[PDB]
Amino acid sequence: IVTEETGVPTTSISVNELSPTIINRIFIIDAKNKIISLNFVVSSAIIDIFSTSQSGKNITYLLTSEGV
Amino acid sequence: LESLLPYYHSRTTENFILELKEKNFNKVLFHIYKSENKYASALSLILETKDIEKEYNTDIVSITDYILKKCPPGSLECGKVTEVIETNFDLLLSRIGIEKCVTIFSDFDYNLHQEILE
Repeated sequence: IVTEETGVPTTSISVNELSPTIINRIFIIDAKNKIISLNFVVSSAIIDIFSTSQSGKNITYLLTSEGV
Repeated sequence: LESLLPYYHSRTTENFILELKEKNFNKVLFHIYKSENKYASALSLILETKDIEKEYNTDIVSITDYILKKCPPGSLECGKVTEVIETNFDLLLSRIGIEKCVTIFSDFDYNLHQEILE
């Protein structure tokens, strides 16, 4: 999954200006046992996901705005 | 009603406050009090509002920290803040608790810990 939050507004804090969108946080949830696999940050955004591999193992791919 | 406040800069008299007090909006009052930085009466509104909604249930300990985040160097109008804290010590422990109250009062004033023997 991919998560976009862009800060959080509340009465206690003050919004100085148009805050830049915090870059997407990526989670990999796991079935059976309950655990969180990974949580890191990416550069700009996500365009599309391929996520294929012919071998026994499988790999995923992401494409950002500038392209990584 | 919130959006009219910047346009309503031509009138900010206490008469507008009376109607909001009568109908108990409990949000526009806090928003207005944040502007002039009075911080005294709004502090009462921190515990006066029995209901919770969105203004409460978030940063309950941190709302008290934010309202107490005032007059760093000296007294600077916070004497009435100390007096209203002293006059309402008993019910304050009911809401916040015990372990958090001593931590909050530790960095503010040791003499506020004196009002415990009653």
